[PDB]
This record gives sequence, structure tokens and C-alpha cells, in this order.
Amino acid sequence: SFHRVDQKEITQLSHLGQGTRTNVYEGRLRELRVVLKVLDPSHHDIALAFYETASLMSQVSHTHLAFVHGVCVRGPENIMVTEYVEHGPLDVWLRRERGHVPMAWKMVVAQQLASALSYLENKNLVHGNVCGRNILLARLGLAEGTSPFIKLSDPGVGLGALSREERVERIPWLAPECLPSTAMDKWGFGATLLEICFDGEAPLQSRSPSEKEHFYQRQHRLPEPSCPQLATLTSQCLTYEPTQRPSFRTILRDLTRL
Ligand SMILES: CNc1nc2[nH]c(-c3cccc(CNC(=O)COC)n3)cc2c2c1ncn2C
Repeated sequence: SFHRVDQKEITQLSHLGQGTRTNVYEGRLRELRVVLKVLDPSHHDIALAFYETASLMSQVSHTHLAFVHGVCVRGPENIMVTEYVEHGPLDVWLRRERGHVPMAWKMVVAQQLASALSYLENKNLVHGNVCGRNILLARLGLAEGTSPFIKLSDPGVGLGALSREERVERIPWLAPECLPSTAMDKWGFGATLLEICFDGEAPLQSRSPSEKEHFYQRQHRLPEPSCPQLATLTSQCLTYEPTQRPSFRTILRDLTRL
């Protein structure tokens, strides 16, 4: 279930970048500034995983979740119309501001992200693509006495429809059980906290596919974060056994208790 957008209602503007089986553009709806996620020419199983994401995102509402306006489906074209968030992806921003992002700023982002994921967990919904690229900055929190404001974006094509090579490319955000899950987002959240702590440089992100697969096969563990208040929590989320990961209710409480 999602809103159908007619092709006449959307205008495509400049290219923002590439996603998994997609090209992202700034656009106009009706006029409202939006983002257009244009799926590549695809088989039906890929387009169905794109529809499942649009349906998931159309049935949720949370202050830290990005809005989905609908989907344009006509012949070979599939375009998801999503919320344009003022300052774009968190990973890109963190890399530009490297060395100048305070610890307190990172803690706020962590709590907002846990609140969005606690909301999804309570509705028994899995995101499957938690990473810095999918976290959007609505407010920067740069001025004295202000705080950042993030929105978790849609997960794009569902993990279940991707190739093994594409899953390997998602290491370290990919939960290890997904390599060959109501707990996969806890691992994705933990790897995103490391990515945030390291100013947008996630561990392993540069390693070759075979090096990434060996790390998981041997159950080597990711580094401790540079934020000392997040070390216990990241270690608990980044456990190979899925049943040992804490719930987002616990994660969100553990963050408020710091
Ligand atoms: C400003 N608002 C938004 N910007 C976005 N950029 C991307 C995006 C996606 C893939 C690769 C890149 C990297 N490209 C650059 O660094 C060059 O910059 C143009 N960027 C998605 C996205 C977005 C926004 N609001 C909602 N969403 C989903």
C-alpha cells in the first residue's frame, strides 16, 4: 500500500548520486521539492523489493523517519518520491566536517536514531539498510546552544533481493547472519555508531570483498568507538549471535541513562 504518483506530477532536476540499483535526483512534486529515487531497468523481484520499501515507509510516521510521498510506476520505470532533507546524508557531511564534530553532537544523533529504530521495533518492522548514507540531516546544530536533527531514510531495494556480492559490499553495516532478521538492525545501528564516531569513516569500508568476508567468517570484531560512552553499547550490538543483541527499547534506555 502506497500512493501512486502520475509521471505528469513529477519533474526531475539534477543528479544527487547513485544508490543500490538506483539513481537519486532532486525533483519537484505537483510545487514541493522532493527526492526522486529512480530504479534501474529491473526484473520483477527487484521492483517488488522496491514496492515493499515504499509500502513499509508509507505506513509509518515518526519525527526521525523520512516521509515517502509515493511511487511512479509506468511501463519499465519505477520512481520512489521521497522527502528532500535540507543538508543531505550524514556520512558525506561528517567527512566534510572531520575533526570539528563534538562528542555531544554525536550522542544526540545516536539517540535520535535509536528512537526511530525503537519505533520500528515496536511495530515489528525491519529497515535492513541502517548506515550513515541513509541518515539525513534536517538541522546541523552548528550554532551555539542548538542540536542536530536527523531523519532515517527509506532502505531502498530490500536486502533479501540483492546478490551476495552486493551484501558483501554492505559490510560492516550488514549483519553477519544476512551474509549467507528482527535483530539485523541492531548490528547496522552499532556499525553506524562506529561510522559516526570516526567522522564518516566506517571500519573495513575500504577492504576488498574477500578480506571483508574473511573478517566475518572468522568472527573478528570491529574496533571500539572513539566515543567512550558508546563502547559498551557498540560491543553489545556488534555481537555475532543475533539473540545476544539488546532490544532498541534497551538501547534507547541505555542511551538516556548515560
Ligand atoms: C540535500 N538533500 C539530500 N541530498 C541527498 N544526497 C543523496 C546522495 C545519494 C547518493 C550519493 C550521494 C553523494 N553525492 C554527493 O555528495 C554530491 O552531492 C550532490 N548523495 C541523497 C540525498 C537526499 C537528500 N534528501 C533526501 N535524500 C535521500
